[PDB]
Amino acid sequence: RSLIFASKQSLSYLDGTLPGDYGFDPLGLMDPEGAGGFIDPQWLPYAEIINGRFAMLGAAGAIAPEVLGRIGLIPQETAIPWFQSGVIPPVGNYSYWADPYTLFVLEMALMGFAEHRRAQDYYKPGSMGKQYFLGLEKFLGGSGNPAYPGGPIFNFLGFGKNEKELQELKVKEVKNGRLAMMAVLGYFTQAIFTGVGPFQNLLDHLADPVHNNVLTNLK
Amino acid sequence: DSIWYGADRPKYLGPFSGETPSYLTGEFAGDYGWDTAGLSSDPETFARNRELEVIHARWAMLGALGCLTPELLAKSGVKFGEAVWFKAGAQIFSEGGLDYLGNPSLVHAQSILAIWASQVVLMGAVEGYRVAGGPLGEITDPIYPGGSFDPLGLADDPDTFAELKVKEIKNGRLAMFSMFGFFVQAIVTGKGPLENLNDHLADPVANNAWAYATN
Amino acid sequence: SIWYGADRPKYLGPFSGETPSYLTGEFAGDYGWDTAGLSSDPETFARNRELEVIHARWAMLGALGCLTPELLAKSGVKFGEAVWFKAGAQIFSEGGLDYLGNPSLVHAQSILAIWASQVVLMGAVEGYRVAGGPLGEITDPIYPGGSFDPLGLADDPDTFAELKVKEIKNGRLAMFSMFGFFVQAIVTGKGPLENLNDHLADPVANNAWAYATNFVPGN
Ligand SMILES: CC1=C[C@H](O)CC(C)(C)[C@H]1/C=C/C(C)=C/C=C/C(C)=C/C=C/C=C(C)/C=C/C=C(C)/C=C/C1=C(C)C[C@H](O)CC1(C)C
Ligand SMILES: CC1=C[C@H](O)CC(C)(C)[C@H]1/C=C/C(C)=C/C=C/C(C)=C/C=C/C=C(C)/C=C/C=C(C)/C=C/C1=C(C)C[C@H](O)CC1(C)C
Repeated sequence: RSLIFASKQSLSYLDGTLPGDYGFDPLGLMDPEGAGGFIDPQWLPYAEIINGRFAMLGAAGAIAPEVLGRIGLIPQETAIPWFQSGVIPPVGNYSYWADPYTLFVLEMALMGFAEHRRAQDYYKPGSMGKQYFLGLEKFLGGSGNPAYPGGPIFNFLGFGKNEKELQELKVKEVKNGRLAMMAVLGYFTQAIFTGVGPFQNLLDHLADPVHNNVLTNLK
Repeated sequence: DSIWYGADRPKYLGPFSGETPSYLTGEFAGDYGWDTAGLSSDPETFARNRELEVIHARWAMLGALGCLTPELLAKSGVKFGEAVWFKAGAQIFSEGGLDYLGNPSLVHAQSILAIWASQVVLMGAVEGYRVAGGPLGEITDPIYPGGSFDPLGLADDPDTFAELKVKEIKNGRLAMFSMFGFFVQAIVTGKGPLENLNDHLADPVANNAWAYATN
Repeated sequence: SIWYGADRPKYLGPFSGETPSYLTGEFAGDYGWDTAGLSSDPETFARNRELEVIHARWAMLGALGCLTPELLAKSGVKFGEAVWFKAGAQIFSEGGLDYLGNPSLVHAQSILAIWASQVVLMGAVEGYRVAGGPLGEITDPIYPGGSFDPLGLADDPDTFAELKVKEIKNGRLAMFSMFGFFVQAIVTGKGPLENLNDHLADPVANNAWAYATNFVPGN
């Protein structure tokens, strides 16, 4: 029943049936036929979860090295801001276990084994519970929901007995990822208009709030 | 009946009145038969010109009051750093920034982008509400919303309502003429309106406009 | 269609309530924007439409031709003055007008000959537009067709009307952009794409507000 700023149509296609449903579509890209019927109606919610899911990792990963090096659990040599970590060589490149072009290949290989399987569960549900893959294919069958597979591996700790628990935990996770997406976008843009890492920006803001806000920075 | 309406109303040329446009029947406020260019002959264009005039008049009244009050206060003693009305947008670019009433504990704005964006958003919203509906009532008249914007009920009695319409258009046309004078004086003289008035009062014979006619 | 009819997108979007009666939606680019009442009469409205379309087409040509020399100069093509608002003074140079820095090309020197040729040819074509000429007779003052529709894109009414709307929209955009060209040339004193580069370099510092304090009437 809870709603947010919604356009005229909004409610026509959006309704309180999926987790995190609030009706906010200024531009209405989720129109069933409308303009945006080319994308499958199940694609947008699925992509929204995943980009948010990675945002949780990104927003909790871009700031851990700096804080953990400030309070102190890590040598300051490797305690560097995320944009000095090799993603942007010309702004910074720190040598690692291997050169970054080999790390990329190891990334793409491992991600591919973990991403192609995810792809064809969405396209063909339960298609990964058929072929032998080291014996761990019975777990990786899915519950029929592309976004929420479920299983002794991907749900090993097993929270949520009945549908009441899940229907709100999903709302929590989509919303905790809601902030994570904005948080990473903050990381990105707050880094481009500055030259130094996110954590100290918070510390500068906490030091001189009337001297290090967005308005004071640049213009 | 109101003496400001009808066919017996005073004319813009007074006793020298000649031909009066037919469509100007005096049924609207501030009608003096002044249309020599035929720019409001059609009823629809006449109405559009009426709304344009009323909006321009109200904005000019606000502008004249806001051009006089700050520099009058500066004369009183409230320093601003840049008090003259046309020397008032550069206060932001200064190191101190734009400080209301010359005090740091006021708004204390320093970034023109923020002011521009906030004003754009707010003015767009309010201007849309002006023609369409909005929180402060719906659209009843394009330029006289009604009791929603008349909390003191000055329009309750129709005769006083028409008289107030005439007075509003009068004061507003005066304000518009004064605003044109402000613009021309700033372009030509380059000085503030109050300082121009003081110079005129000092030696009006010589410190008049004819002095600056030398180009 | 969507654009033609009572229910058409208006210039104020959801905030449009006072739609002029004479603006019903039977002409291209009818957003219901007439607050000065300058097109109330049908004949005056037709004349205004003709003026709008001719101005739109000329503005399209001007916008394309003001920046084409800029792009060619950025690539490396040599000109006399790439900038549009000094592109006309090179006729007075000793080398004449080279037209892409090629002496073998037009290579004009006398502005008087250019003026006379332009007067004659433009008078001829303008008169043909008003009264008809070699390229067909005059039926629609602004949509002649025939010799000016060689590709025959305006064959069925629907595509012809949609193309009307698209033409008028690109033309209004071009007119706005050319007013921008003129004002920016007046104030900044630099070419359009050079202003674009300055804005991209330091958007916060290199912008229009930087020139706000240049026309201060000190006297
Ligand atoms: C009637 C008739 C008839 C026939 O038919 C024809 C003819 C003759 C043509 C006609 C006439 C007309 C006329 C005369 C007109 C006029 C107008 C005006 C004056 C306006 C103003 C108008 C005016 C106006 C708007 C005003 C406005 C103002 C403003 C905005 C302000 C602002 C500001 C200020 C405060 C100051 C500060 O520091 C800043 C700023 C921000 C800058
Ligand atoms: C609608 C409405 C409504 C209501 O009723 C009222 C109002 C509001 C008033 C209205 C509005 C209006 C408007 C806005 C208008 C605008 C216009 C424009 C912009 C134009 C342009 C326009 C534009 C145009 C023509 C353009 C043109 C161009 C050209 C020629 C060019 C030329 C050239 C070039 C190439 C460059 C080279 O080197 C040289 C030259 C030779 C220089």
